[PDB]
Amino acid sequence: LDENRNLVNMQGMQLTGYPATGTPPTIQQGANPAPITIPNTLMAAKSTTTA
Amino acid sequence: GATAATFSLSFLNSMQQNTGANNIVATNQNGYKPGDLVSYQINNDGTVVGN
Amino acid sequence: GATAATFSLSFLNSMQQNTGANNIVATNQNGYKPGDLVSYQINNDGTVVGN
Repeated sequence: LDENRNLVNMQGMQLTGYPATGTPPTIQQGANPAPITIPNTLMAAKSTTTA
Repeated sequence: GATAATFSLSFLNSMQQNTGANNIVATNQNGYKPGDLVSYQINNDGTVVGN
Repeated sequence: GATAATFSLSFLNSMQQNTGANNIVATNQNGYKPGDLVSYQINNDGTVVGN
């Protein structure tokens, strides 16, 4: 992980994968591949709907 | 001063067969306070999961 | 007796989701102190940067 916080090998190649979208987050297998990054931001609070 | 939570409570899989004394065995909810980043890992399925 | 210093602070993109305690997650200023030419490097992009 570099200062940009990306999955990078020792040469400078950006690892690609299916982006995780939706609420709650989930991985869709029909989307175009996107670079996989690990943000430092925290997830927003969730309003309870199902118990 | 926050918006009230509009949630639905379902008592799924409830059985009355005189099971010892009154008690609970399961509780499922989708409510959690936000947290800070602790660790990151990748499972054998390739999906990146953070804790 | 130096000249007066003024600066505009931006607090945008700040969330209050009750994530436990209080802690600063980002800090930055553009007012760099004067520096001395340490060295220079050449990166693969073709540019030259003096540090």
